[PDB]
Amino acid sequence: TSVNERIENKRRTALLGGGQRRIDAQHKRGKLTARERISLLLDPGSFVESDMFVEHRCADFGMAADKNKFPGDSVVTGRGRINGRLVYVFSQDFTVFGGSLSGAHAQKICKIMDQAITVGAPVIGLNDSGGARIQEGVESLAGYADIFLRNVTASGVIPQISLIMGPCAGGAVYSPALTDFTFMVKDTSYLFITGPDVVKSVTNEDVTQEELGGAKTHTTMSGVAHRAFENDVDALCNLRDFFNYLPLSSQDPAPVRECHDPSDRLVPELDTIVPLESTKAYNMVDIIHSVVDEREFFEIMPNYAKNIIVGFARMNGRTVGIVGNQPKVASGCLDINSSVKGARFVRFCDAFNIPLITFVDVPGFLPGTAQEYGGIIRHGAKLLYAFAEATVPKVTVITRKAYGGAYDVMSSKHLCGDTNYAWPTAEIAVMGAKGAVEIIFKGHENVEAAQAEYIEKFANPFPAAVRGFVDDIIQPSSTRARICCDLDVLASKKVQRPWRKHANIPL
Amino acid sequence: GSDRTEALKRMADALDNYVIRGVTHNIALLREVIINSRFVKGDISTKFLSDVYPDGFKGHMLTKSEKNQLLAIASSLFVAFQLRAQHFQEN
Ligand SMILES: O=CCCCC[C@@H]1SC[C@@H]2NC(=O)N[C@@H]21
Repeated sequence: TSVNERIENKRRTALLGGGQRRIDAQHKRGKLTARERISLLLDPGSFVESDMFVEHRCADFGMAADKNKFPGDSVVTGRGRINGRLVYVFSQDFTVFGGSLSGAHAQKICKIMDQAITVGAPVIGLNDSGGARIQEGVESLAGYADIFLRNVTASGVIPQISLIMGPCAGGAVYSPALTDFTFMVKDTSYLFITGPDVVKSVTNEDVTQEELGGAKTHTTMSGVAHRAFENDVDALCNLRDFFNYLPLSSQDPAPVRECHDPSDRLVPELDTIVPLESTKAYNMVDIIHSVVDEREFFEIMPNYAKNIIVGFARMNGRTVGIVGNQPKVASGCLDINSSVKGARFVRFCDAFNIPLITFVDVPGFLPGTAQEYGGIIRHGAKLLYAFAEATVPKVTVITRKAYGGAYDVMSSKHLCGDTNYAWPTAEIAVMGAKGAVEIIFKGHENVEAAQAEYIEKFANPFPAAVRGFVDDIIQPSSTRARICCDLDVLASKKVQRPWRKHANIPL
Repeated sequence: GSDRTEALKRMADALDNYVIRGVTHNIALLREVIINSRFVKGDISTKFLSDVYPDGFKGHMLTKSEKNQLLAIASSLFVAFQLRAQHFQEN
């Protein structure tokens, strides 16, 4: 046959991956093939593939036989466009050697990552792989490291997104951990370093793959995944939606798109949302929905550490990050998991020039020996450092309580915040009124009159307002308008810091 | 209205223009009663709701043309959202 005909033969073979029977087996599991996933994710007719004909070079254990040669070698890589914006994508092909990672696999992934870093565009990885290709021995390990390094080199330069759509075990799990966001598909994807068999053999524990590393486990217990989706199709649609928010690189400002919601729209429904009695809770998500454009909010880790809320939204068409206390869960007290969840989100938002909006209602930190033995001190320091380090515009609104060091942590103006607002129900104090009266006036019998005077003078936002700790006390209904105005003024904020290789954040 | 028809038409229009969010509400039933051919003819009694909806209220029932109009509106809205998704500012 001529060279051309062999070219068509190779193209056709590559387009089928591991064979039609393998594709059918993949489909009966309820999973799409890599190329189908790429087709769903990218704009139609925009996918440009790279390295179609690359094949593995292993020569051991009969790996050099023609039946062991697959063009592409279990990964499809290239570039495309989402809503017209450039992106680089790789998708792992489970039908070729179970999607195991080989030298060529890592080489292709590294090529696309280098291209993306060179031009400054995000990287999306659809992960479905058993693990390292044992037949290539140490070679596979090297490839993994080659990926890891690039991830670390790309951190804070271009956004990186991982979507776990199948089995993922061993060292391969670490690359998604190094990316900015990880999404999981329910019932068909899992993450764990060691499989259930080794767990049973070593620790005598009985567990299934779903229990060990299922999407629910990593979205509700381990705090490893950020979102879980029902299907591949649903996951890909939501992935496009989410990608619409991010900037292409750290050299670009926060994306601003066409907006129809007026920036001065009033929100009268917030004037009575906060109950007067501090013993009743409300839903901060309602406030967030009311304030943001079109009531649209993309929440991150919605089912993990629910006492805090983090997500993406738009104000006047500009992407913003939302962080808020949730009084509806555990009184809105901070703790370990919530601290970590807020801290990493804040750091990501700051790294890519996304302004931050914070809603503060926090009585303090969760007490108990479990929190202390778990290292609550360093975990809370994580969030405090995250707010203190950020140089993007920061807008804070206090709805109800802000007590003790929790007030400092939640982007207090003393952390070089930009604008801080207090609703009429705000309470900035060192601690509760009863405890403060107990400490201050203890040893005096006329406790009642002193306590009444103390509550009249201090159980309100006046102590902070008179000192300038809050820029103003605003009617809740105007909240949105105020915020929008500020975000227009602060778009050109620039801050000078001392030079350093990097900081040393608590871990 | 100046006559019964004008009053019933302005009502139907008013019920379609009424925004209520955060609770469920009876506007769908009210709107269906007002346009019902018995109600419009004045063929009504204290049993009207039980006679007109014996099985229960299932909401409006679309005629082929109404279904096509609804589908077209939904498709246009979907396409409009998709199109607005592509309108970034200059980079
Ligand atoms: O039983 C109630 C008396 C003590 C409650 C103090 C609460 S627990 C949540 C918050 N964090 C603190 O450190 N104190 C308050």
